[PDB]
Amino acid sequence: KVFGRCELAAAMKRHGLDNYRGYSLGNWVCAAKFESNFNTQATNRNTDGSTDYGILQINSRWWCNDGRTPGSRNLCNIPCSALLSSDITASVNCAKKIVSDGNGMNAWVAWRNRCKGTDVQAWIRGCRL
Ligand SMILES: [Cl-]
Ligand code: NA
Repeated sequence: KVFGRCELAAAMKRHGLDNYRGYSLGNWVCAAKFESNFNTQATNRNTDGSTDYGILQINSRWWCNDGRTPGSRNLCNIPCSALLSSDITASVNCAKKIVSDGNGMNAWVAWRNRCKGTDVQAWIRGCRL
């Protein structure tokens, strides 16, 4: 599913991401934009042979089982394919573990490089939330 900006903001607020660990809704939408272009089906292979999955490009090296990343953890205890669903529940719950693990939203390179220190509130401007 390819979300609208405001549709995704609204889906994310309902799943408890608005200000989760001090990160305003704008941050999560900005990261989804540059990670996946708001496409739940987004996949990308890493140089190490791990794969990034879904709206927030969650990595098979640490977070999900794709059965092809040797010596990887499944710290969200899910198949990576659950992260590609039009239901973002599995992606949101897993992102809550990731942003709690000590590095906050710096775990997402696109956030660090494209969202951090920008006006992120711009990403939810005009949305009915
Ligand atoms: Cl933090
Ligand atoms: Na894994």
